[PDB]
Amino acid sequence: MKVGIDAGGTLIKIVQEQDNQRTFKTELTKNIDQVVEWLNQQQIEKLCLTGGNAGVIAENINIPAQIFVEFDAASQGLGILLKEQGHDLADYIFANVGTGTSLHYFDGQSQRRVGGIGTGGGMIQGLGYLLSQITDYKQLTDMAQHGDRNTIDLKVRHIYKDTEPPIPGDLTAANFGHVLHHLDADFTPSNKLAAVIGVVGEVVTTMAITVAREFKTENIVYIGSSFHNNALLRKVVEDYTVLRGCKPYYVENGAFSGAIGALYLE
Amino acid sequence: MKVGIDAGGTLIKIVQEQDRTFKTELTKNIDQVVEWLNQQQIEKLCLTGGNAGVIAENINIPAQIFVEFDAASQGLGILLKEQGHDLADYIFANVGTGTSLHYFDGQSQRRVGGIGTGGGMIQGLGYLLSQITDYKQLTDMAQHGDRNTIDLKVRHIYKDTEPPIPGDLTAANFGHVLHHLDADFTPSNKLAAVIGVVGEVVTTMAITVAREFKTENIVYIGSSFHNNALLRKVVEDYTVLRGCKPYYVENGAFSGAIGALYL
Ligand SMILES: Nc1ncnc2c1ncn2[C@@H]1O[C@H](COP(=O)(O)OP(=O)(O)O)[C@@H](O)[C@H]1O
Ligand SMILES: Nc1ncnc2c1ncn2[C@@H]1O[C@H](COP(=O)(O)OP(=O)(O)O)[C@@H](O)[C@H]1O
Ligand SMILES: COCCCCCNC(=O)CCNC(=O)[C@H](O)C(C)(C)C
Ligand SMILES: COCCCCCNC(=O)CCNC(=O)[C@H](O)C(C)(C)C
Repeated sequence: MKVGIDAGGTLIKIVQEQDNQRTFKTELTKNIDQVVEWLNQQQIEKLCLTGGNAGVIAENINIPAQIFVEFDAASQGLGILLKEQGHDLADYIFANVGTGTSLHYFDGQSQRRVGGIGTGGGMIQGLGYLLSQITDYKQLTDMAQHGDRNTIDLKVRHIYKDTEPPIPGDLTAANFGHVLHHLDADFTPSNKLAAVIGVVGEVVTTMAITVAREFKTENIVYIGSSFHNNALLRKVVEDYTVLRGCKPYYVENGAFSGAIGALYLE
Repeated sequence: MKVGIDAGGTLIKIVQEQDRTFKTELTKNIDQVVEWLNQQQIEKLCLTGGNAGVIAENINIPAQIFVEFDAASQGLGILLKEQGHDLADYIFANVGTGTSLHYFDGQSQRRVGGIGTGGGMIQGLGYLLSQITDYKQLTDMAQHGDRNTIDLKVRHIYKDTEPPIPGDLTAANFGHVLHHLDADFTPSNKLAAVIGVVGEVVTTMAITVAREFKTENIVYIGSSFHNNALLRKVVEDYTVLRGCKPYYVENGAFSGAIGALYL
């Protein structure tokens, strides 16, 4: 058994490999203690680590472990999964949408971090909590799928009324920009949660299409756990990427890219 | 008397020249602006922005209408020169109800992006997190707010481990909320975090296109800065951290109204 772990701020991603049979496992970072305990019981041929909490794991385990930088690990695991799933992309931006978001340009051989932003999954949970008092992730994200953004968000055509706008009128002009025109409306947790995701989705995508243009690629690969159980977040990201003339790609087990990469390095 | 008006989604910016007067009125009160205009003797009336059409239809005199991007660019160059800046090139980030970003190459401008994180989000999300609707009050309240229990930093995730980017960077806006559920989230802290996120998104976008178009100059404008020192500081600090020069402009929010006049 060989093992790769991407110990992030919110989720611990574990890949076990055994005779080319692969296991994909998630555990909360909150429960890192139980991950360490599990590890100490196992017969492990090779253990590779990455992410911010790799150190916490490495210190509390009884066996050696190689530790890799998460940007390189994610890039390598993602290329392994892109190949396996029939994509041969000469180059691409990838947007690792986790607790926060890191953006990368892969030129065909290697990656470079070209930006990042703190709009990501951690904001969906945290701001989500402030607007709804829901702490359970599944519940939070389910509820948001049932949401309407029209009373909350302001569109380019809302500002330009009956004039020809100088950019497409369906574009979001101001996230939460309509709230003050609907104070005679009672803002439901679904609507509000849909608008949190709405803004997170549009910020990530905008950043991604911008660096796609800068590094002269049309391919944008979206990964990270922020997409699990959140179809609304995919749709927002997908629709807008397309609107901007770029190809969006999701990846089966994209959130484990870092755990896989750690396995297939050095 | 000549008049330029930038009728935005939230604020109507009026410049009167009689030779300069700078006046603001709420877009909600556009009716009173139209009434004021119909009483006046105006040699030339130039209009720009989204609500220009609403004004133009309800007035009882002619009016040239310009596209806001070209107007803002022209007015801003006038103000830059007047205030002693000779910038060969620059990004400008018009931070209004929403945010539009531009690259000025020394002779003309081009829109290189935009985002819906801006002043409208400060007000709107601000309202949702505090039930304050008054802008002055909302922004005053945010000013000494503390973000540390709300935002998550690179070093919080890389707890005792060398991070691969600077550890003081915000990693996740609102990303700490779930680690402080025992804590009272006060309206100031929460409002400081709204502005925090809006400031960091605008700046990130602006420094990114600054790099792309190989300029180190970033000029920030729009009314979103008025009575919000915290929003300037967040934007300013991070721009500097990224190796770019931030610039604010006296009456930068009127750039569009001025530009309409001189086109
Ligand atoms: N089971 C879950 N519990 C909490 N968050 C989840 C879960 N599944 C998906 N998420 C979302 O994914 C995010 C974590 O993404 P991930 O890419 O694993 O980031 P990190 O590597 O920083 O832990 C969370 O902030 C949340 O939005
Ligand atoms: N007196 C005010 N009333 C309402 N909003 C204000 C005021 N002063 C500043 N603001 C802020 O300015 C933003 C509008 O910026 P502005 O550049 O005037 O854009 P627009 O052209 O879309 O009206 C508002 O969204 C709000 O954040
Ligand atoms: C003081 O903060 C200035 C604003 C910084 C905002 C930009 N922040 C970032 O680029 C970090 C975003 N987050 C990430 O990249 C990821 O969550 C990691 C795990 C930190 C890599
Ligand atoms: C359907 O949603 C599209 C995703 C949001 C895309 C980006 N939004 C924008 O570029 C609009 C930002 N707003 C602005 O530039 C200004 O407020 C104007 C006045 C509308 C020009």
